Parts: sequence; structure tokens; C-alpha cells
Amino acid sequence: MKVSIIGASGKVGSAISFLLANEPYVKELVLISREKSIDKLRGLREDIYDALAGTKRDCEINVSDDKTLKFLDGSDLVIITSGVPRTPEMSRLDLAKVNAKIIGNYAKKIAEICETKLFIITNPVDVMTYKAYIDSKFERNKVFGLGTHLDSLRFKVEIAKFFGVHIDEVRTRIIGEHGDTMVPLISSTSIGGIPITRFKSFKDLPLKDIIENVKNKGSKIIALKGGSEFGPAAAVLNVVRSIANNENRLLTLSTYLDGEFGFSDVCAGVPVKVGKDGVEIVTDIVFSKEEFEAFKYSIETIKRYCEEIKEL
Amino acid sequence: MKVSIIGASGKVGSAISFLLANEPYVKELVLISREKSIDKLRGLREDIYDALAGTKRDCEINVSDDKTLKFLDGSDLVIITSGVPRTPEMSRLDLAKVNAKIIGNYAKKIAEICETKLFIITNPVDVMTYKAYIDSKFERNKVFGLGTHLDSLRFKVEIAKFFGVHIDEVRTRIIGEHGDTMVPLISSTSIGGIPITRFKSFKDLPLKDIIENVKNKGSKIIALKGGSEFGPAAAVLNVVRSIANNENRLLTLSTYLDGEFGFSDVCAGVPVKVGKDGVEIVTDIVFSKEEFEAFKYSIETIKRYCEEIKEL
Amino acid sequence: MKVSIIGASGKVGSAISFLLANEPYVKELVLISREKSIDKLRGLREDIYDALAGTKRDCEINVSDDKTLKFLDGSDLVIITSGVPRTPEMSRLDLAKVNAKIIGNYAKKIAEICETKLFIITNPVDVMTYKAYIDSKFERNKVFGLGTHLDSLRFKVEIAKFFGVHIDEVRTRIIGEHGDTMVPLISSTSIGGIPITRFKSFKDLPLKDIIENVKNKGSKIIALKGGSEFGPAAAVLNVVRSIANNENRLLTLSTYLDGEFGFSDVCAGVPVKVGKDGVEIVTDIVFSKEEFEAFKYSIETIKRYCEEIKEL
Amino acid sequence: MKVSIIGASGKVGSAISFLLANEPYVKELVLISREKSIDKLRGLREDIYDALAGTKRDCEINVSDDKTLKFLDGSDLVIITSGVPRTPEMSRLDLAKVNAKIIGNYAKKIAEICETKLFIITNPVDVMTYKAYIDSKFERNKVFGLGTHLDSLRFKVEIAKFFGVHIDEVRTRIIGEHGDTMVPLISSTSIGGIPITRFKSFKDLPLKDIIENVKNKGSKIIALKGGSEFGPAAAVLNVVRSIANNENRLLTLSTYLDGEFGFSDVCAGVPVKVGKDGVEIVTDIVFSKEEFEAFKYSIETIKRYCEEIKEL
Ligand SMILES: NC(=O)C1=CN([C@@H]2O[C@H](COP(=O)(O)OP(=O)(O)OC[C@H]3O[C@@H](n4cnc5c(N)ncnc54)[C@H](OP(=O)(O)O)[C@@H]3O)[C@@H](O)[C@H]2O)C=CC1
Ligand SMILES: NC(=O)C1=CN([C@@H]2O[C@H](COP(=O)(O)OP(=O)(O)OC[C@H]3O[C@@H](n4cnc5c(N)ncnc54)[C@H](OP(=O)(O)O)[C@@H]3O)[C@@H](O)[C@H]2O)C=CC1
Ligand SMILES: NC(=O)C1=CN([C@@H]2O[C@H](COP(=O)(O)OP(=O)(O)OC[C@H]3O[C@@H](n4cnc5c(N)ncnc54)[C@H](OP(=O)(O)O)[C@@H]3O)[C@@H](O)[C@H]2O)C=CC1
Ligand SMILES: NC(=O)C1=CN([C@@H]2O[C@H](COP(=O)(O)OP(=O)(O)OC[C@H]3O[C@@H](n4cnc5c(N)ncnc54)[C@H](OP(=O)(O)O)[C@@H]3O)[C@@H](O)[C@H]2O)C=CC1
Ligand SMILES: [K+]
Ligand SMILES: [K+]
Ligand SMILES: [K+]
Ligand SMILES: [K+]
Repeated sequence: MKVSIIGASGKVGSAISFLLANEPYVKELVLISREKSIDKLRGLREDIYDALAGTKRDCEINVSDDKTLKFLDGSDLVIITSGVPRTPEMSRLDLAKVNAKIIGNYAKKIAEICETKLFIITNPVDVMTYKAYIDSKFERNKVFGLGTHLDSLRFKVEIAKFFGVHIDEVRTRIIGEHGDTMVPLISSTSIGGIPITRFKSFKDLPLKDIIENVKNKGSKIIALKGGSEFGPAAAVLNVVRSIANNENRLLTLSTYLDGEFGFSDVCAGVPVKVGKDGVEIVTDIVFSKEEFEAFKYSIETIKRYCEEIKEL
Repeated sequence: MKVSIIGASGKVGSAISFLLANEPYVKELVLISREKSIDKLRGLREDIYDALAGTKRDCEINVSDDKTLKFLDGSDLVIITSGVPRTPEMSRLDLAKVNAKIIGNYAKKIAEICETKLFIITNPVDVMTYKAYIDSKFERNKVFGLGTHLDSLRFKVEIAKFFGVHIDEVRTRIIGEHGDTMVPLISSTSIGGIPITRFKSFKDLPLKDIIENVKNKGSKIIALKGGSEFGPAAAVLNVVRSIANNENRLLTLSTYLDGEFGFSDVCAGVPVKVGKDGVEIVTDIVFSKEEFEAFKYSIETIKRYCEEIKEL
Repeated sequence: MKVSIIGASGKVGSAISFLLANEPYVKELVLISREKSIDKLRGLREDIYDALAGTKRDCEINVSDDKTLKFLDGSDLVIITSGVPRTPEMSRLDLAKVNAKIIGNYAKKIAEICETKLFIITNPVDVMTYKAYIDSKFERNKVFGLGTHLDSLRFKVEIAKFFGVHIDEVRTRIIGEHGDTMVPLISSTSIGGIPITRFKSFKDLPLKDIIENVKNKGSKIIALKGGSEFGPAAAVLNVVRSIANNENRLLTLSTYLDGEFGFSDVCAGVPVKVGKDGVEIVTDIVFSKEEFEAFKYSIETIKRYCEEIKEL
Repeated sequence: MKVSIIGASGKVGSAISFLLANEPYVKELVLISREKSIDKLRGLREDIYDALAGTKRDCEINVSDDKTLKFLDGSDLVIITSGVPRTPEMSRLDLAKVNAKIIGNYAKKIAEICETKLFIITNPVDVMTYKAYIDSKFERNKVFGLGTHLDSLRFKVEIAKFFGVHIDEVRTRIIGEHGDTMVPLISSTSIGGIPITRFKSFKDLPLKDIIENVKNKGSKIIALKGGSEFGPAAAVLNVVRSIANNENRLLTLSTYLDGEFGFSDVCAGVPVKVGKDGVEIVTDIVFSKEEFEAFKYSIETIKRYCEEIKEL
């Protein structure tokens, strides 16, 4: 497998670079940054090589700038983490506009070079996935974002720590926006494979507070250590593992909707099977009326931003 | 296994925390920092939990300050990365004196709490291992530093990339000081288990350039990306994997010499077996005339610092 | 960890020996057989060692007869696969009686040597677990059998292959007897973490035929290949993995009931958490009315055999 | 990766099928046998599926007879373990003739269907590799046998157990015939990367006895348990892991010589790099006078048999 990472000079991109280089199937990794940051990438490469010597793994790493995009051609996957730091004097809309310009430029250049799969991490992840889709002119299954996957994993942590179980014993799914209008699917939450509603202690779960913790966790980590790096990198690792061996894992990822669930012209976190050819939306799942109404509200929340940045 | 990490607020300590929390046998992790950095640790913990949800692993993580050292009792291992940033005007001896005070204080406090193993990463690593040994009053096999292990892994990288082979195909051992007096053991360098001196292409290896590259790599990464992160953490992971399952791996780690090789009252990188009870020096290995001379010189170099910081 | 395997001369026992010797935490493995088969075990040991050389793993393997039980003392776990072939003229009760003698003899000898955990594979597995419990006099959480775990995994396979999903995507739980009275828990079946009943395609699943397949799979593999070996060995590996790192995985294993679900004096497959100290029955799960009724019937069926062998 | 196994109904082929199906990169496995043994393969398939459910792995397994060779087309690799048991009345030449007919027939049928790599396990492994190469008309880098690799691994075990070290700490290389004329490369024997001749304890190594044990291990395992299973399967696994991720591991495998080391028209165990495109002989290695004389003798020994079976 061949993976390029645009934004490897940041903390998230660097953690992703390290984790993916360590995967046995990742034979070639391409780190891409602005010209001024090339040296950072050169440091990262060396660091990662040292790390591989310790983990008994191997990889060949190339470095290029974000204009020529050399070595990008032929990539099975391009992960984009490039994004501006949102200053306190900015709105969600300001961040959306600026990062939309960045993501659209990169998507157009990538589409000019080759056909590949785009994995968007830049926030607002749903809106940036939408921008990447429209500007790349790729097939919609080839463009997806981390979206609510991270949220699901954080929710998992909460559940696992409240019930005092191994974190991997918990599975959960969150659909909709990677934001305050996210819709956790309690019906799709389980421990040891058993639905969480089948537990008598389920009544003791402070679900409302837990969901608020999930919605706030990104801001919390920003305030405490300056932002997440390992969490999102490992979520990306999980998705990439599904892609590399064509596992078709049922996850929640942001992708473009062309009629599914009665919605169109919007990117949102939905149930998807992730495999070598990208993302297939799973419509075979049945939602409760409450969950579907919250999902509708979330999609309509995303669409305002998408409309605002579509043609930038 | 229970591991405490004093200095997890730094980049090396953070990466070590992430990697070790991911190990299935590390069930308890204690992150320790100065009081003002507690919030950083609180971010790290959350981040790591998120990452574990992505890697299908699990851990219980606690946070404490570097004065109370709460939760440290019971640790099978204590890794110390705490250290002062070396300013441009500081010599190695100035750094040694400052960090020797820090390391000795931590060692005294830990020895007051319990008996455990100490894994010193703070530089100059040989001298800090010495200080930890003498201040802790622990058994010598219980006190060791990364030493020349990281140098050996970096040498592995250089060789593998020169000959174009998988990094894990190369094995090499470097003994002596983690510094300019390090002694590469070409007699114990191999590719595919084959001594490197049995390859006709060995004559083509620019050995002097490669060794200089290894000696200067820390500074190079400092200048390129701000300092090493993943390399050191993965080297620590390799050592800890040998410890957890009592593999008695033959590595080069810094530890106190009490007669081996005709030296005493010094810490230096030597071939050791790494197991659940610590490091055991391997004196059964035979060095070339030249390699033993170089190792003697390096030992003297290290002792000149150890004598200056012993009683601080 | 230290594991003894009584019955390693058979195919299931040999596969279990190979898989467990490869686990990094399994540092000592004791192979035990009747005297006449000691040579077989010797061969097995050599074979396994060669295999470890290929897998880059390690283990120390000892051999001993089933009378001295040398090297067994100190074992964290003892797995028993010794059993007689069921001939066409044998009733299920005839098999239970003949194998109860074997299991009870071994259990009494083991309890005379030391206290340990007993993992019973010999069929009829529920009845043999009961016999092991009464003859060892061990605490009930220390004695368990594979029970409906294998059936569970087989059910998983069926579902996955019908829906064309990765096998690890499916989770299911089967309780009751390891036999025709087993009770599949559709309320605890899921694909990608989503309850299977929330898929619109669930109506297409031929559940009755699949359950008959699971019930008959043992005999089918007997008729095709001469008996299962890899399936049960891997199921045992899954259980041991939960034990070794105290994961408390929620599985279905057979263990003695002392009041749970309104039953006592019987061993049956039930939800359990699997840890370093054995199995803890989980009563916090709520089955459907029909499922609990069928579970009651199955426990009665099992108890009828347990009463016949309690005094044998 | 797609792998076919001709001979999966035997014990070595069944163990290989289990191990390879468990590998994440092996998405499709084809089991091939004589028509009469097809049911056995069906059994094997079900068994392996059950095992995958326990290991959290996945695979698509197909079954076919050895005449139509259905599903074989498109295989990246075809492993041949088909061979008749050596009865006490047959000499090595008799066995070679019979198995040469089997191997040549299979090689021609495979080449008739598609181009692929052939991995020969059938004994005499060097002679059967020679026969497969000549009858398939494939490029020589695409045809290789396990050869002395297994021997090397067995030697590893011996060395490790003598020095009381973890098995993975030892590396060794044996070249020449998979038989009594094998040539151990003591220079290429190491512990922790340290050449074995640089240990003072090397004087105590009963080297000749260990070599005789290695030469006789196959017969010993046959006499004790009826033949090797897991050892050869794991050796195959190691090679296949090199192939699948193009690691180009430096191993000793049997392959056709066309001038390397001064020999031609023979298959023998030689140092090779094993990758996605097959084996590349490493002529860069230099042997001592004694090593080369032993290797030349072994080559002549093999050539006799090869000439006897070339036209069968
Ligand atoms: N989906 C999710 O759950 C998550 C989303 N994110 C998002 O990912 C992005 C990256 O986060 P993080 O790695 O922590 O951020 P950093 O600030 O550490 O890194 C930012 C990256 O973006 C690049 N960049 C910044 N401005 C520009 C620009 N104008 N043009 C091109 N490249 C630019 C930087 O390059 P340079 O070095 O030259 O400045 C660097 O590669 C953010 O938008 C963040 O919100 C992060 C975490 C989780
Ligand atoms: N042995 C080897 O091969 C290697 C050695 N190292 C050494 O590891 C150490 C850590 O490096 P790195 O993580 O990059 O450094 P960082 O600056 O990123 O982190 C330094 C750490 O030390 C703490 N610290 C700083 N000043 C003091 C002080 N006065 N008393 C106590 N603790 C203090 C910091 O706490 P706070 O956040 O509160 O400031 C933080 O936890 C250094 O000594 C470095 O040279 C690194 C790599 C390889
Ligand atoms: N729980 C489950 O889902 C499964 C249960 N099983 C059960 O596991 C057991 C082993 O199966 P399998 O490995 O295929 O059987 P094998 O016939 O291959 O091996 C039988 C084992 O039992 C020993 N044994 C046989 N007779 C006696 C006796 N009279 N006294 C003592 N030991 C004896 C054999 O020793 P020796 O070599 O000396 O004959 C050998 O170790 C059976 O009871 C089987 O039904 C198996 C698979 C699945
Ligand atoms: N290179 C090495 O280091 C090693 C080599 N080997 C070799 O591997 C081979 C297999 O050994 P093992 O698995 O233990 O043997 P088994 O007897 O267990 O299996 C034999 C296999 O060969 C098939 N077979 C036998 N006779 C014929 C025939 N006339 N035509 C076609 N297929 C036939 C069998 O098919 P069926 O079921 O229809 O009879 C079955 O698939 C042997 O040649 C053995 O010497 C083994 C171990 C190590
Ligand atoms: K890699
Ligand atoms: K852990
Ligand atoms: K082991
Ligand atoms: K597979």
C-alpha cells in the first residue's frame, strides 16, 4: 500500500505518519508540507526510521512540497490533515471558509495528478469532506472523512470506564455531524457483543453527561495539552487497517449522500462498509424515529455550511 | 505490569506513555509531572484512551505530581525522561550537573517509596544512570539507562538504507558512551544473520560517515523538527518488551560496572541480558584488540563526568 | 504463565499446545500423556520448537506421564482434552460415564498436587466440567469448560458467510448445553456492533437451518475430516488470552451454578467474565422470555446427566 | 494475496492452510487434493473457519480437485506438499522417482493454467524443486523449495537451548542439501547479533553432535509422532510473510543455479532474498575454503539424483 499525508508537519499528521509507517502493508509513505516546512518533514522521517528500528518494522519514506506533490502519483490513499489554527477571533464559518480554500486547492491538484482515495481529517470534517468531494470530481465512494468515527471511539471509552470493562469490549456508533448535533445510537451500543439495553445496570448510566463529555472532549484536550494527536491518529489507523486488507468494516464515516436516508448534496457521518475501493453507505440499518429526527436535524445543520463553502 | 513515567509531559515521555499503554501487559500506567504540567498529563491520558479505543487495546492511567509521587508505589518499572532543555551556552557537564540534581532527587524519593526498576532516559544518559544508581541505593541490576541502544538502532537504519534492505534485517551493537566516544562493534554487525564482513560489498560501506551521522543524529533532529520523539519511545518499547516476558534479550544498555571488563564505579553501555529482574552484564563476549582499547577510552571519558556529579 | 495440557497426544491437545506455546506470555508448557504415548509428546515438543523458530517465539516445554504428573505443580492453568472415542454403540451417557472416570481421576490427582484453574475440553463438556469440579474440590470459579463458546464461534461463521461480512465483524452468544438444547441469543447477536434484528435483511436469514448446522457441525467435521482440531484449539486460545492479561472478556463458558438464574448443582454454558482468577457468572444480562425458557429446559437436560455421573 | 495448496489433505498441508488463512494479507486460499480426498478438504475448510472465528481473522477458502485445478488461476503462490510416504522398502532414489512424477505432473498442469510462484515442500526437496523448475518452464526465480531453511531453524533451536536463550535470539544459516551433506555456516551463527565464535562458551558447544541431531530430526519426529507438522508449516509461514510484504528477507532456500558460486544445472539451498517476485540468489556472500568444499560436495550429491529423475 502507498499512502501520502498532506499535513504531516502537524501533530496529527506526524502521529499518523508514525503509526502508518509501522504497518507491515504500508510499503511507501509520502510526507507533504508547505515548502517552509520541508525540513520538519525531514526530521520526522528520520525520527520514524529510528522508531522502526525499535519496532522491527520497515518503510520507505519520501518527502515533497505541496505544490509539485512529487511521489503522490500512484498513492492508494491520500490523508489530508492540513488546517489553519482557529484563533479566538474566528467563527466556525471563518474556519470553514479558510480550510475550504485549502482543501479545495489540494483536491483539485490531486485530481489533476491521479485518481485515488481521499481521507479528510481537517475540520469541520464534514464540510471539508464535502469540499474535497466536489472539487476533486472523484466518485463519492472514494472521498470520506474521519467524521463521527473519533466520536464513537471516545464514546466507547466513556462507556468502558463507567462499567469498568476492557475498552475493546465496547462498541458504539455515532452518526451525523462531528459536532454538537451528533446523534449517538444507543441501539447500536454493546458490551461483549450484548446490547447495552440488555443490561439491568443500564439505568445507572449517566448517558446525557457522557454524551456532553464526548461533544466537549476535543475542546477539553485543546485546553489541557494543546490538541489531540494520538487519538485521531489511531482512529485513522483503524480505518486504514480496514482499507488495506479489504475488511469492509462497518464504521461511521463522513461521506457524500446522493439519496440515502432521503438526503442529498451533503456529507455526513453515516454507517459505511470500508474496503479497498472506499466507502459503501449501509442503508440496511433501521433507526428509531427519535434517532432519525436527530439525524435529519444534524444533516440540515451541516448543509448550511456546505452551501456557504461549496463554490469557494 | 505497572509502569510510572516521570516526565510524561515532554515529547519523549508522552510518546512512551502512548506506546506502553498500548502494550497488552501494561495494565497500569502512572504519568508524573511537575504541578504546573498536571493539566498537560490530564490531556495526554484522555488522548491515549482515545487512541486505545482505535487500537483495540486497554489500560488504566493515573496522574500525579512529582512531589507526592502518588500511585507510584507498586510500579514494576519507573521510566524517567525529565530533564532541563540544554541551552546553546551549556556544556555537557553543566547539563550533567543540573540533570544530576533532578535525577538524584527523583531516585531518593522513589527509594523512599518502594523497591523497583529505574529506566533512565535523561541525558547525559550514562551519568544520569550513575546518579540514579548511587542515590537510589537500589541493586545495580535494577538501574539502567537507554545508553547506546538508541545509537545501535540508528546505526541499523543507516546500514539498512545504504544496502537497501529491510531495517529488521540488520543487527548491530554499540558499546561505551552515548556520545562521541561510542564504539561500534563491526565484529557484531550482521545482515540476515550474516556477518557484514562476509559481504564483498562491505568495502563500499562509508563507515566513518555513517558513524558520524549516528553521533550527530540527535542534534540533526533537534534542528529539523525540534527533537526526537518516536525513535526514543520505540527503543524504550523494545527494552520493555524484553522485560515484560523475561526474554533476556541481548541489548546494549547503560548500567553500573563493578569489575566487568576491568572497570568499576562507572555506568556505560554494555552488552546485557534484559529480563524481569533487570540487566545482567554479559562478560562472555570477546572484543577485538581495537574495540577493547576504544571501550577503555570511552569508560574513562564517562568517569570524568560521574566523578563531578556523584555527590551533588 | 504456566500451562499443563493433559491429552496433548491427541489432535486437539496438540493444536492447543502449538498455539499456546506461541503466545509470548506462555513461558512454560507441560505436556502430559499416558506412559505409552510419551514418545508422541516428545515428538510433539520437537515439532513445536521448530515451529517457534519460524514464528520468532519461545517457550520451555516439559514432558511427563499422567501418573507422576511431574512439572504440573505451579501451573496457572491445566487444560484437559483426554477422552475416549464415542463408538456407534455408545449412548451419550456411556460416553459421559467413561470420560467421567478419566476426568475425575485427573482432577483428584491435580487437586492433590496443587490448586490451579481447570479448563475442560473433553465431551460431554458440561458434564465433564461438573465432574472435574466435584472431584477437584476447587472453588467453582476455578473450574470451567469450553462449553457453548465453540458453538458461539461456529454461529458467528454462519452469520458472517451468509451476509458476506468479515468473520470478526459478527458477535453472538449461545448459552445452555453444548448440545442439541443450546439456546442461541438473537438478542445478543450483532454485526459491526449493530444488533442483527435492526437490519432490514435479518428477515432473509435462514436461522433454523443455521442453528441445525451449528448443532451438527461437530459430527459433520468427524464425517469429513475425522474430527475438529484447529477450531477448538483457537477457541481455547481466545479464552486463554482473556485469562493471561485479566481482560474479563464476556464469553459463554460452562461453569458450576450455585443459584444463578434460579439453578444450582449443574454446569452449563453461561455468560461469564474471564480473568486471571477464572470465570465470574454474569447475571446482569436479560434474555428474551423464549430464550430463558429454553435455557431452563437445557439446564434440566444437563442436570439429568450430571446426576447420573455425580457418583461415578 | 492468493495462495493455493496442493496437498492440503496431508498433515503439513493442513497446518500450512490453517496458518496462512490466519494471515491478514491472505484473502483467498485454495485447497487442492485428489478427488477422493475432497471431503477431507471440506472438513479442513470448516475447521479453519471455526479457528478464524477464535483468532478474529478472516479468509475466503475454496476447494478443488487436482485435475481441474479450479480456483487456482490468479494465485500469487502455489505450495506443493503432495508426496507418497516412504515405506521401509524404498530407497531415497525410489521416493525421488515417484514424487518426481507427482511434482512434474503438477508443475506442467499449473504452468498450463497460469504463471505463478511454486513453493516446493515435497521431498527430496532439492530434487523436487529441480523437477518443478524444469517441467513448469517458469523463470528460475519463481521456483523454490523449503530446502535447508527448516534445517537452519532446527539448528537455531539447538543452539538456543544449549545456551539457554530465547529462540528468536539465535540466527543461523545452512546451505546445500536438505540432507546429510548440508553445510552449516558457523560464521553465520549468532546470538543477539553476536557471532557465536566471539563467545568464550563457544568452546563448550557440542557442535558436531548438534549437527548430527539436526540431520536426523526428520527421522526422529517420524519415529516419535509419525512426522513433522507445525515446524515445516511455520517455516513456510515465515517465507510467505517475506513474500507477501516484499521484505526480501535473506534466507536459505532451494532454487536453480545458473552459474552462481560456479555451479549450474542443480537446485540447492543457497542464500537468497525472498520477495514478491521470488528468490534472488545472494552471490555477494563469501565462504571459507572449508565451507566451499563442503558445499561443492553437497552440490554433486544432489546432481546425481537430479540427473536420475530429470526425464521422468
Ligand atoms: N477529524 C477530527 O476528529 C480531528 C480533526 N483535526 C483537524 O486537523 C487539522 C490539523 O490539526 P493538527 O495536526 O493538530 O494541527 P497543527 O497546527 O499541529 O498542524 C496544522 C497542519 O496544517 C498545515 N497548515 C496550516 N496552515 C496551512 C495553510 N494555510 N496552508 C497549508 N497548510 C497549512 C501545517 O503546515 P505548517 O507546518 O507549514 O504550518 C500543518 O501541516 C486541524 O484543522 C484540526 O482541527 C484534528 C484532530 C482531530
Ligand atoms: N537516552 C537517549 O537516547 C535520549 C535521551 N533523551 C533525553 O530525554 C529527556 C527528555 O527529552 P524531551 O522529552 O525531548 O524533552 P521536553 O523538553 O519535551 O520534556 C522535558 C521533560 O522534563 C520536564 N522538566 C523540565 N525541566 C524540569 C526540571 N527542572 N525538573 C524536572 N522536570 C523538568 C518537563 O516537564 P515540564 O513540562 O513541566 O517542563 C518534561 O516532562 C532529555 O534529557 C533528553 O536529552 C531524549 C531522547 C533520547
Ligand atoms: N468442547 C468441544 O467443543 C470439543 C470437545 N472435544 C473433545 O476433546 C477430546 C479430545 O478430542 P480429540 O483430540 O479429537 O481426540 P483424540 O482421539 O485425537 O485424542 C484423545 C486424547 O485422549 C487420550 N485418551 C484416549 N483414551 C484415553 C483413556 N482411556 N484414558 C486416558 N486418556 C485417554 C489420548 O491419549 P492416547 O494418545 O494415549 O490415546 C489423547 O490424548 C474428546 O473428548 C472430544 O470429544 C474435541 C473437540 C471439540
Ligand atoms: N522440506 C521439508 O523440510 C519437509 C518435507 N516434507 C514433505 O512434505 C510431503 C508431505 O508430508 P506430510 O504432509 O507429512 O504427508 P501426509 O502423508 O500426511 O500427506 C500426503 C499428502 O500427499 C498426497 N499424496 C500422496 N500420495 C499422492 C499421490 N500419489 N498423488 C497425489 N497426491 C498424493 C496426499 O493426498 P491423499 O490424502 O489423497 O493421500 C496428501 O495431500 C512429503 O513429501 C514430505 O516428505 C514434510 C515435512 C518437511
Ligand atoms: K511499513
Ligand atoms: K495496555
Ligand atoms: K510462549
Ligand atoms: K486471511
